[PDB]
Amino acid sequence: RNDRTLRRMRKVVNIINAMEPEMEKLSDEELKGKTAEFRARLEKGEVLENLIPEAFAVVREASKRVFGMRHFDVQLLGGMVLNERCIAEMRTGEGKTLTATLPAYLNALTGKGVHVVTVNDYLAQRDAENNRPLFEFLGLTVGINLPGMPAPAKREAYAADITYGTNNEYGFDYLRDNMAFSPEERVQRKLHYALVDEVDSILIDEARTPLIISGPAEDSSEMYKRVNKIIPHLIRERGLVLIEELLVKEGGESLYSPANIMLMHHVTAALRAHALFTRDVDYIVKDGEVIWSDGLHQAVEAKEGVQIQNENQTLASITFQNYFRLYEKLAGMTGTADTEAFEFSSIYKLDTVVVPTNRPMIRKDLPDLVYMTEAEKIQAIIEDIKERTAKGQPVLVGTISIEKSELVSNELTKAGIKHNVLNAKFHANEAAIVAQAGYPAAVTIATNMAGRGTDIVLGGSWQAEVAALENPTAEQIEKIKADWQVRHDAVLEAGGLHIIGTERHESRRIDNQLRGRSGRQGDAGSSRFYLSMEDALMRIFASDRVSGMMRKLGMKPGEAIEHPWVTKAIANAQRKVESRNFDIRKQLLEYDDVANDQRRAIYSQRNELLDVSDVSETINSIREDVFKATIDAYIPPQSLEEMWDIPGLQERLKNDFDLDLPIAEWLDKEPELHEETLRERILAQSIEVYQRKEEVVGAEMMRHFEKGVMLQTLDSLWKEHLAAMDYLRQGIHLRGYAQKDPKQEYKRESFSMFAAMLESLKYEVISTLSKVQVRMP
Repeated sequence: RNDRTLRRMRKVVNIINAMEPEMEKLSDEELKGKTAEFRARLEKGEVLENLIPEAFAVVREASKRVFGMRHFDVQLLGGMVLNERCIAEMRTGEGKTLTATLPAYLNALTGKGVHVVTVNDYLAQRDAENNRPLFEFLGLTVGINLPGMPAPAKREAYAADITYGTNNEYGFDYLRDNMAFSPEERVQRKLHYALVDEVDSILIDEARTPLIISGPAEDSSEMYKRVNKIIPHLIRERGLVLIEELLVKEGGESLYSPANIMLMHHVTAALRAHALFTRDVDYIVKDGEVIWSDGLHQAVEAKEGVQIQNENQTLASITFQNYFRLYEKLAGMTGTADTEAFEFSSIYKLDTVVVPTNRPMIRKDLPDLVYMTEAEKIQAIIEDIKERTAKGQPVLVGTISIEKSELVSNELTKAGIKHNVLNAKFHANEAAIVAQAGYPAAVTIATNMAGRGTDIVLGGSWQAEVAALENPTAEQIEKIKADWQVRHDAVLEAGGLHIIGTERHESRRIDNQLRGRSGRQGDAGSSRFYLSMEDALMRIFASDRVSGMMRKLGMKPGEAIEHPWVTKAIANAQRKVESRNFDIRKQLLEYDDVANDQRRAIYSQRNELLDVSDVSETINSIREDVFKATIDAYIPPQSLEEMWDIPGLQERLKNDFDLDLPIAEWLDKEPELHEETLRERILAQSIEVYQRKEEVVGAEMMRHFEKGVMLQTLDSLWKEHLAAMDYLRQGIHLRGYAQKDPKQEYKRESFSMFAAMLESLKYEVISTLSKVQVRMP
């Protein structure tokens, strides 16, 4: 890791820089042609990574001509990092935007597409539109993906060499591609390269945010009707023994758990709407309706024979994490937050890299200061502000709440320090203050600072000064720049922006984001964090004496020392809280792996179906398994004749497979028969009746109706399964309790239920193709 991979990349950077004159000599057309040359070399078997130096140099030259921007060495380093499965930490102002142009080019060369993942659509459109001329200069096409975009335009967007889009719409496009009924319906290609704009939020904070496609269901009016057909048998354990037995329908064992809940909230409702809601008494039936709660309304409609009011359910679901783990290559960017490299490597095998700034980082991060009380802390803070503003140095003070901002505001005013508070209610004022936030001695209080935030220009923004002018002359802009130079230089001499944190937050990342506001692009700066024994943060030592021992080092109302071990102790606490968080996270991700693997498995199988034209083989093969398994249920393999249930098999075949065979007559006529030949008879009859229907309809039509039925049934059982899993998982605050562990039983019932779903899949597919009505000559 380390400078170990950084010096490797610096070596390459030297090669790229060394390449510059070469690239300066080439024509526009020769630069354009480079892409084709690289692609020809890749086709002829060159390793992409070997092209990094040249390709980057080409891109940089292209940017020099097109944008008039020459990527810095560190941008090249970042681009090289982003070629790996790595997270690139790039300080604010280091031009994450421009840097990202490099690995997009490089990973487009293989001709398999690039997905640039933005935080929102505006940036996707902006970056796409702004970068379009660069990549066309180098003979590549750029796509933009938006929610609500027509499928052909989405297809166009994904078929372009480099695509820009948001995280969400990519995920929804995946779900929709995995709801397609033909491969031409797909919008995406094979998921090749994903570059994610803010991985802190997107891959960590939003890791578990579900992306969901919902719809009106379909499988209403079913389960309900069959559950309804069972209850009127019942009279005022038995009843329960009788109920479970009476499912020559859904489900050895055993409604009651863990899965067969569905059935429970389905039954207690059959039942519950029979003696519990009296017919024309508690409600009325008018105009095909019942005129409720928990499946109970739908049951009444099943009982009274009404149209059941089928209603939204989840059709498709995925977390960001589980979607992005599908890409062949994955990379991302963030602000100097990170702190979680090992987490990214654990969860994603993403190594993270701190990319050095173009100019040196010269912010002085001073040691944390600790006081007995809030009041003394505040006093020291006031004193610090007073000293630095006395030097002409501007200050940004960060607080943890509006009340604290007010508190410090009042105190500063009490001390005669002019300042402005940034109030979330007043956006115009915020922008107006931030314009002057870096003016000599300016003092600004911010509450729970957002993230990255508007650059605060040291000495003020002269650019806002001209944007202010009514009718800007030439010599006004000289007075302005000259004055600005002096202010900027004076502020730089006074030490740049000072950052004051009045508390530390429970999460240090917030502190790092506050602190990140100073020292940008090599500007001078400093930071200081202050703490007290009555800070919220000083609660996490869950012990009054313990925290109360620090009071014996004394502090002396303003005669403090600084103990560099305190800062380490504090950082250690916060990294232990973070470790605690990660332990919890890993546990939750262990639960997520079940559904993730289930989805992955089912979608792999679904796409196997989708990718093939002709499902004959699969049909025949699962036909064998289904009928074999089905006969086995009435004729146990290698058992005696007295165990056979022929009426059961004749009813089951007629009812579920529309196949009326004289098996009783077969057995009683030839004592020659034997199982295998009976199984072959049934098979042969089903086959010939089916091939007859094919001869009625045609081959092509059979292949395509087969596919459709496979997919429809797959989808329907999947959506049902998602819901069963949903109820199962949410049910786990009453199922796993007294002594025995929850989880583990969960994975068992998940696997059991998923297995059940695949065999039911086979059964229902074959049943459907066997029951489909054709007018037989």
